[PDB]
Amino acid sequence: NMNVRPLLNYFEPLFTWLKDQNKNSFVGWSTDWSPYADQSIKVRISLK
Amino acid sequence: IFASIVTFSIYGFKATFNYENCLKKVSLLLTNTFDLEDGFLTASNLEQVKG
Repeated sequence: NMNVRPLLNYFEPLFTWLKDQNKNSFVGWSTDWSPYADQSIKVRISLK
Repeated sequence: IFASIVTFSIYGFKATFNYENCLKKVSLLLTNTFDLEDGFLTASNLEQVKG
C-alpha cells in the first residue's frame, strides 16, 4: 500500500521549524469569513 | 348571572387572543432561528418540531 510516512520524514525539519515559527499564530481557519461579508446586506422575506 | 355571562365571554376572548399571540411569537422566533419554511411550522405540530 502507499505510505505517507516517507514524506513526513522528509519534511520533519521544516515541520519543526514551522512549529517554532508558529507559536504566535492561530493554526486553522474558519469557514464563515469572506471578502464580501463586511459590505453585504441580508434580506428576509415571509410571503405567507 | 347575566352580567357575569356578558363579562366572561369577552374575558375568554381576550385570553384566547393572548394565547394565540404567545404561540405566534415563539413560532416566529423558531422560524427565524432555524430558517424553516414559513407556514410549515404550525401550532399542531409544535411539540414534534421542537423535539
